[PDB]
Amino acid sequence: MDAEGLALLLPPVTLAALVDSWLREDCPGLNYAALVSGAGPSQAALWAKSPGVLAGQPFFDAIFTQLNCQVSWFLPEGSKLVPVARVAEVRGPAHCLLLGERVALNTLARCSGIASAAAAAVEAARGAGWTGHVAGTRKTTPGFRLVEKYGLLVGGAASHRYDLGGLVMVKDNHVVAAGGVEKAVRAARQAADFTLKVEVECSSLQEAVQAAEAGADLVLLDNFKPEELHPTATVLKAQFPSVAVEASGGITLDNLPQFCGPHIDVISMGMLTQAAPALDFSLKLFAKE
Amino acid sequence: MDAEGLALLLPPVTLAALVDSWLREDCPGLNYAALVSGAGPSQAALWAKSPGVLAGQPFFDAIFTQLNCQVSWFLPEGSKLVPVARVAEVRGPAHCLLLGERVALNTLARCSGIASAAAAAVEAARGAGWTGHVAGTRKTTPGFRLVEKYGLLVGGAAGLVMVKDNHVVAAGGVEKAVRAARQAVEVECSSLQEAVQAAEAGADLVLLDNFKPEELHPTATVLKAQFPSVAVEASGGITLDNLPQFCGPHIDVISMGMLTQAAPALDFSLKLFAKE
Amino acid sequence: MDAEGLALLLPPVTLAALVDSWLREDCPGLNYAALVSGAGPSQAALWAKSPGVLAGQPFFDAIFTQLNCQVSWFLPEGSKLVPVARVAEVRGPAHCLLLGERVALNTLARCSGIASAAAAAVEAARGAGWTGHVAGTRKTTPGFRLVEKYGLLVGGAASHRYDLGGLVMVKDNHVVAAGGVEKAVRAARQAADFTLKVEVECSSLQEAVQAAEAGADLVLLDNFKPEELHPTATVLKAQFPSVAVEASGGITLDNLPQFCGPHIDVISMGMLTQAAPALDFSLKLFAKE
Amino acid sequence: MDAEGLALLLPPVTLAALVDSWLREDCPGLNYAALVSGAGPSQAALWAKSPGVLAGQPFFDAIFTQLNCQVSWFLPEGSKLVPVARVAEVRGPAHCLLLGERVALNTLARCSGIASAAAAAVEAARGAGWTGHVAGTRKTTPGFRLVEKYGLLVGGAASHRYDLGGLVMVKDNHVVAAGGVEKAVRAARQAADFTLKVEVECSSLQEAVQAAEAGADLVLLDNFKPEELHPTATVLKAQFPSVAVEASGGITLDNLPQFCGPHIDVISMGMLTQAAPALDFSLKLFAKE
Amino acid sequence: MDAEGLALLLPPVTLAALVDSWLREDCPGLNYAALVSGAGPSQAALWAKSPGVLAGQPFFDAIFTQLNCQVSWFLPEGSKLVPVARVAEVRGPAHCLLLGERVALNTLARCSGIASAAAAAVEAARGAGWTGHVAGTRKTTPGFRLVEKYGLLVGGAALVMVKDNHVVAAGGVEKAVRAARQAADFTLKVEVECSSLQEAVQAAEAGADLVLLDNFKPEELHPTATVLKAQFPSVAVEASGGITLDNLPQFCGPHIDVISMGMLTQAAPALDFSLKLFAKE
Amino acid sequence: MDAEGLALLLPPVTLAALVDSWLREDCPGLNYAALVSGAGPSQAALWAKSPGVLAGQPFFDAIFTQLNCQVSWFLPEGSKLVPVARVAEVRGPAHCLLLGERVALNTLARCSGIASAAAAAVEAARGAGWTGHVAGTRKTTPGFRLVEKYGLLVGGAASHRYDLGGLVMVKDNHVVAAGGVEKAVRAARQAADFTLKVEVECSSLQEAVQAAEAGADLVLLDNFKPEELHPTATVLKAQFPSVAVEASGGITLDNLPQFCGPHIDVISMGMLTQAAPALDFSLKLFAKE
Repeated sequence: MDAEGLALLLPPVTLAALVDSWLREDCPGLNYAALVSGAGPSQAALWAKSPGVLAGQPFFDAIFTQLNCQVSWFLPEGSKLVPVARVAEVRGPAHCLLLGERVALNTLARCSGIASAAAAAVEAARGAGWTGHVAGTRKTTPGFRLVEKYGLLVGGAASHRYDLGGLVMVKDNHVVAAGGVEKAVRAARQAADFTLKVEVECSSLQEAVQAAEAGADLVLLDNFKPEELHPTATVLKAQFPSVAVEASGGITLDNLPQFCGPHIDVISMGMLTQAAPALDFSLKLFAKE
Repeated sequence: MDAEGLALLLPPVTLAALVDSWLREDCPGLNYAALVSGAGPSQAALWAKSPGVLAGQPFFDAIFTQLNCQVSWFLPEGSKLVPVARVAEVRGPAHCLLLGERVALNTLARCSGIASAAAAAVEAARGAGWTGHVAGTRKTTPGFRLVEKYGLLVGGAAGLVMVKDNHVVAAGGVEKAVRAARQAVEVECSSLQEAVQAAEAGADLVLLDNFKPEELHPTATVLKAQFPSVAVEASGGITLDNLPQFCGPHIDVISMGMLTQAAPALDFSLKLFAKE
Repeated sequence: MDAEGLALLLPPVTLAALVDSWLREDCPGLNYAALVSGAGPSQAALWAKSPGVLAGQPFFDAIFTQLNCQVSWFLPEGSKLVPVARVAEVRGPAHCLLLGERVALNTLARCSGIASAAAAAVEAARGAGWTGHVAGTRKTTPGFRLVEKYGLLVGGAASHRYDLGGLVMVKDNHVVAAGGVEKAVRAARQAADFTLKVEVECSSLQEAVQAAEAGADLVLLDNFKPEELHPTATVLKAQFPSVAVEASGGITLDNLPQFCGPHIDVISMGMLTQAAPALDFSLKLFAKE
Repeated sequence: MDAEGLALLLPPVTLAALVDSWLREDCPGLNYAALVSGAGPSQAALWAKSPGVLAGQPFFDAIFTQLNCQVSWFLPEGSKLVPVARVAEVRGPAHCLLLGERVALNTLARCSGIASAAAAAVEAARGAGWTGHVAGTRKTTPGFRLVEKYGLLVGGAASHRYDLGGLVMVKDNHVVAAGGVEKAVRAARQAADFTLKVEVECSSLQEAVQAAEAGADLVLLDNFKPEELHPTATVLKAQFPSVAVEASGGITLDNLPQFCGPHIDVISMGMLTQAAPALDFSLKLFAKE
Repeated sequence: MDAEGLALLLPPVTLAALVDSWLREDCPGLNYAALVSGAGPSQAALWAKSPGVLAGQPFFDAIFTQLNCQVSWFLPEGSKLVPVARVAEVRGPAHCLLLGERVALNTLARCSGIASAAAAAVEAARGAGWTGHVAGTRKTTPGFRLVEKYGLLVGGAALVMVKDNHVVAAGGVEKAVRAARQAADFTLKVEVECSSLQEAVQAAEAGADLVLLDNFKPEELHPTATVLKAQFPSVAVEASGGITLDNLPQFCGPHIDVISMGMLTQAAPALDFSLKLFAKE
Repeated sequence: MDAEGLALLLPPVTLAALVDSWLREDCPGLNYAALVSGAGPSQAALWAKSPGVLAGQPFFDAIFTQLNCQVSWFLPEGSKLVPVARVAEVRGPAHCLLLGERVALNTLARCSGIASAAAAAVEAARGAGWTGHVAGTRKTTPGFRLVEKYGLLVGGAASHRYDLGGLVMVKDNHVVAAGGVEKAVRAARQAADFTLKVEVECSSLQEAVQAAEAGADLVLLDNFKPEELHPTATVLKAQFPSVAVEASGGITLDNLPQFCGPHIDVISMGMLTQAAPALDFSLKLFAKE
């Protein structure tokens, strides 16, 4: 919960190995920019030039540690950013400093952007007194999910149980191939041999209702209109009481009030990751000394 | 250059290693959802719900190929997409189709989204009467460059070693630095004197960063009059809105950051439609 | 649950990568024995010389497929093996068959041995009238996790709330790090508001009660003797019906009925993976000219 | 032979990549446990709750060194383990200690179980006055051979010719493929212009003699009963005194004295790796911060 | 051209990953040789027993650093070696020292044998008055590109290339280069292999920066390029194929700008090095 | 022996991984060259422009089999090549065929040059009435070791003595680390309970006689002039043991006959892999129907 203790969430080995691949991706051969740089001791200042939330310090750190550079932060992880802010200093050999600059900035930029979009969107949820949770989707970038998931958590959103946990989602496609929703749900509880929580993706009011009577614990109301969403939700908590309702599909920071309803527990926003602009950063080398 | 023959731009072996990496990332553990759906033959339709350019077919196929699934495309690669269009059909064992579903869609969503974004950058520069080429930057998602650069290519967007303004500060002076790269270029700048100096001891290109449109053409003018051999690039704060203001009589390339940093993904989905 | 339908659980790409690394581990140099054997087409019989459950056909297949060989099974995945049974036939070039013999047999032997031990434990507990569930532990051979999980499943063992990823496991060591159970459970609940499955591992009746009071959804009773376990479960279910009681530590196939009890939900057995002797299989050719 | 220089056998870079992959397998995603425990400096005690031999210090060390943790040993590698013995201390940040607990414990359990089984068998053949040597087999767990070979050696089992120097192993499948042992052994020697060591697996006294008259250097007497094993080895040693006699198949620690004999050189026991119970070890924190 | 800052060309993380697979390749199983030697602190001397250019220091250092050993270099990267020269000292446990020997000596041998041959050819072409660059090719050992590309660089050697087979597969020397600029967008340069002047003027017409004239004989090669550098001035012309240390003067000419030789990587003897333990603890 | 069936020695999964890494190294980024050629069914012919021995078909095939192309060979593996020779043709999509050109040619060139140099050295030493064997060494290119060791075998040099000869090598760096050849040879023997051959590497006549007195089976005479080698070798007969003599050190084709002597049993030439010029091959497209 506390934004700063969350650095402890990232597993050191797979994070080291994930930063290793990125470094390899970007310089596959001889680095001629080093020959201009020299290997003289140097320093750079990291300027944040965008409003938002700051997230991604552990990835930033690990990248420069791999190049045996050191980094000193003046804002914590989760600080509000007010443009043109000194956030950090980086020290090490010039050529290693400039090797790690792209990857590092690029990583911080998008991580912060997704924390920033997430923060905005939870401030919109409390704005309309809504007392459910804002969540992300699995609509992440192949190869980059550790970073994006961390951003959502920093900016206050939540990883869906999809990998924050494990709930056996049934998508319509599951429903289609299983032969209807009832079949797919006992096949969903066939496997897990305990009080499981099963969730169904539902595109229409009829689908939602069959799913609940089939005994699902969450109903996902996908790509509904606010007009038809709340009537659908109200019935399904007159159906069963423990059935949570989740809303995804076409939800944006502006029109999110329209989805915050008396009768929705969760809102998943695909744009937290698919549409979030990257925060603007730059690493300007200050002195050589 | 064919709207649809650039799928050949990808080396097959590196593609399968990239795909394989993505798939093991997604489902390390056992796949219980496979039991829900079973292994019966199946088909799904790829639907495009956004406007834009289509991009990333080769990654899409390599995913499903690695899973023993075949793919029929109904549009060329790089064709335009007007919403709720049927883009393709994917066939194979139900559980293998669902296994590839999100890596494929998330991949195709971001590739198209960048290509879409490039296309708008070149169409506004084409329409605002300007010669040259619109390029991307290196502001890419780590571990995802191959996808993102292919996406620029398909969208119509645009050597030696580049020298940003930190190699200059590190090597001491622009005059000493240009040398330093040539001893074995796009020098960066924040002033006019620095852009004139940039071409010395033999330099070949320039890149102006975070300049107002009004302040750049008097810089730009004096370079065809310095040594006409060097091109001039504009960079920084170029967006879809403010694109014509940065096009100039003496601006050869315009590389923007927001075609990859601020380019929303396109809405796709994949529905199964008949199952036996 | 349907035993041939269990093959569907192995993710194909990581199954292929796993098989590939085994073969590389086993023959990285020059294969001189191929000179003795030639490449002529051949056929071999798989013989089961041990009693138990057959488990591991998907690994066996994959191994021989990367060697361009073909397997026909006579028993389905999950069968009871009655010693000296002709279980399968393997067709391909002589040298490719012998190249896969060792990794294939060692894989099949170790998986089946785990399924044989699990099936015997599921039925020992069945036989005593216990409606709880036998599960396996996380005490697995590093690198062989996927095979060993699959073996448990073919034999009837269960899968835990973990792996599914919807459970924070606070062990004794976490308690001590956190200052005690009450603080430990609260930090665990604050990992994220919404995935409230906290299991607390406990070594005394008092420790279980505090965990139950602090809001623990499961209680792992560790290394209790049967005459300590049963009273402890009985009072916990008397005062905390919604908490689930899982017992582990010290359980064998011999004493397992002693550990069944009407208030034990899950018995997880380390021996299933840590002392499950491997079954005996062999693979012989029967024509080559 | 002396068990503490045995650690010198492990190649550092291969060992590190092995430990690196095991860790990645065990925690590929976010580590919510860490927030419960924090990152304060801690100390855990390694307890040995089972009788046997203690093998695996190099793997246990490498696991924790990659998590920037330290180990102090109180017992040398190889030393006998008397139940409930305090065998090591591990110092580090709390969450890093618990990140390594499971893999380190599971690795040490297996390696020690195998060394324990080897040592019990080595000693049973020494009390019985046998001049021969007990060995393991290639019947290891895939991807884990490095630990299991090491376990065998610390327990006192011997190396084969596939370990030191070369060997062509003509298994009974190779006899059938070449069509005859004379044809199989002479194909084997064709693998080099220099003197080879060729071992033929034999299932009967007939095949043993045919193997020896064929120029076999070693003879693996697979699965004889002791009534046939001793006349066979007595014949071989008399009339082919240069031939080495190895026995394997169906050997147990109980019947091992029946397979000893003055003309058996080596006894490869498969159970040493497929029916060797892991030792029970635990890692308990004993203060934090 | 820098002299000893060329160590900085090599990207550190790619380097340790590469050295890593070299060590896992050489030592898959158990290390029985360590029981002979032990782990006592010790010290070894690197000997150069061959004349030539010394190249490969970053690889040598990387290999032994991975084994927790230390290296002291007595000669800078790029020196000429005259034999029996004492070039370095390596420090660390006895078993870790010998663990790195075979992959350390092999890498150095190849790297410095290829720098040697680059120097020998750079000199020979210099002795013929020729003022253009001597480059290597891509006929490298597979998996070893980085080490060989660095070797040539230490030795003094040096866009999209349309080989003869892209002329055939496109269907004309002419259409290949314009389908080459097609999606290249002015971003990359175009070089084209040719076996006659017909072909050469075609590719220069169509705006190809460089012409490579493959397997011409020196009579034929020199009037070719004179004629060619005239019609289109800015087209740099390269000759290659069948070029050796000895016949290199016959391939140097007023109008050749680059000479690629495949001997420089496919026929570059390794240098003789050795690593002997001394004055032990 | 039979060079045609030594393809059997190559393990298929290791071959495939090796070939993948080379393909990865050769095409790191986009292949714009592929746009010029296209993906139409075409074919090329493989031209041996150089004389020698043909070796390396399995790596050639494997490369093009990874790329979805097929190879028909007109000469068997191991055949003396006469230049102006058409050796094979290859069919596939154009861009794929040209994607495999470079790596296939470089590999076949280097393998065949190593084999050609080995065949030369074997024939030359037969021509001098010498009956020892020519062998290669482990001076092999890292990452390429398999191809070089194979080529050696194809051309008739032993590359596998330390894989198959029951042989263990005691370098003179061991002798020094162990302090005297007396204990180097004793430690080398300690590791095995079976008799093994020990080869000691000597730089002088003193070192040689001490190694034979120590019990060495082979003595490697390293870097002797021919002038000092053969007196040294004749003298060791003083031992008269089945003590073999091996010569090594700068033995090239141009000086090999001077090292052939009646008291030299093995000659190992590092230049067969360090200084073996590569054969000239080209792969030219002809028709595109």
